[PDB]
Amino acid sequence: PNFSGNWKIIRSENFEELLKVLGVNVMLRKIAVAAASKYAVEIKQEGDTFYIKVSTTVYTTEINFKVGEEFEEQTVDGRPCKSLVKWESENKMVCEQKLLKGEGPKTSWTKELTNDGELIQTMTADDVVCTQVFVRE
Ligand SMILES: *C/C=C(C)/C=C/C=C(C)/C=C/C1=C(C)CCCC1(C)C
Repeated sequence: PNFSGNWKIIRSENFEELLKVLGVNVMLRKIAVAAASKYAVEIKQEGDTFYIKVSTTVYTTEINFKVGEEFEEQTVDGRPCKSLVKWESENKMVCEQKLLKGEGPKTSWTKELTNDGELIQTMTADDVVCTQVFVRE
């Protein structure tokens, strides 16, 4: 497939519950959920190599990886982790994360290109899954 594009969020579910599992207190949880309303994802994909830029109104960060090659990024609540992406199917990838320091919930994410031109991203902490849906700008 080709994940490349400028993606704008249209739907986000269970994000507060994910942040709660991660220990974020309620006021900052509500503020974070609001910020996810302007969540934008820019993807450049060349074969198995991905460049991903995640941005909100006031913050931007870049994730760079090749499928099957360990890299370092951060968890959803900002702790540094070692990550490894693999394909699950033609159009879906899954990333497993390992904390560099300390303990914490088991975290992962996925990206999927649907047949209807949507990008579905999920973020997981233990039993709670946040699902977010994007369309091309
Ligand atoms: C492939 C896509 C990835 C790894 C995206 C990761 C996105 C995040 C860790 C987003 C985090 C956010 C917050 C911590 C609060 C504000 C809203 C978000 C969703 C941008």
